[PDB]
Amino acid sequence: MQALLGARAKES
Amino acid sequence: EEAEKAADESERGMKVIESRAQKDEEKMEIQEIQLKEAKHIAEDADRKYEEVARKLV
Amino acid sequence: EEAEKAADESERGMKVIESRAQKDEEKMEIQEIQLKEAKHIAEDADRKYEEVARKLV
Amino acid sequence: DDIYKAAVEQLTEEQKNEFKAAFDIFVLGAEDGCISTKELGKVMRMLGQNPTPEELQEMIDEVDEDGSGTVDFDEFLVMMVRCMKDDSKGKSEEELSDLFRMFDKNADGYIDLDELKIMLQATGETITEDDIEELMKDGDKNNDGRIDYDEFLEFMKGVE
Repeated sequence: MQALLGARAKES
Repeated sequence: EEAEKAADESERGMKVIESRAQKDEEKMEIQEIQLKEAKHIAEDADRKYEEVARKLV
Repeated sequence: EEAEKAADESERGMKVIESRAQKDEEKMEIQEIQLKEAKHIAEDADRKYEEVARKLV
Repeated sequence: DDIYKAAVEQLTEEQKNEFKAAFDIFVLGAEDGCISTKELGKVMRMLGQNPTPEELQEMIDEVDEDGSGTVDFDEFLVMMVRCMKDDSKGKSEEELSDLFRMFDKNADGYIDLDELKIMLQATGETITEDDIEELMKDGDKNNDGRIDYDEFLEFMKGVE
């Protein structure tokens, strides 16, 4: 979740 | 003239491909929806199999 | 440039939708093969149903 | 699924609105807009993982609160609170025996509905004979009318 959402790293 | 023929071939191509892409997209979705159903028939086919096989057991 | 660009842009259009046709073609083949198998599984499961239904009898 | 919906309750619901937006995203690749088996495959490649039509369909079953044959949004919350290995203490022969000593208050070997009602009433939390008896059944897979210890394990399996 973190590396995928980048600046928006939110879910897990 | 050749660029326009190319415009027509790349555009016709795009349209032939859009038509093909659409045929393949529909076949994709048709086969995908029908796959889910074929899978559900397999689940049901296995399910009815199990109900009768279980009765057999 | 406009004709060639029409060809180039329509060709890019085509590349994307051809790639899409290819993705959709591969996916429909995959889904079709999987459908055939899910259906063959269902048919096999229906055959097994019948094998077990007659053997149930 | 009351464990996942309790997590829903016990956690904040703004994460649930977040999963609502994520489910709006889960219309992408969704010919249904929802998370079905195939749609769980595509939502998980949208989520990062990829369970199997058995794993996807079983998560469906594992999120089938209603039995909707899909992972609905609520079922997707269940999913997000459902796809790991965490329920701890693995209470078993040793630990559920430590427990069964009181579950089976009798010092015998059976949580009857009275043992279970007593243990529950001892929990301090609110107790119903719906609770006591549903937990009896979770026990009573052997259906002794009284939770045996094997029934106790079919009842409190992993539960902590």
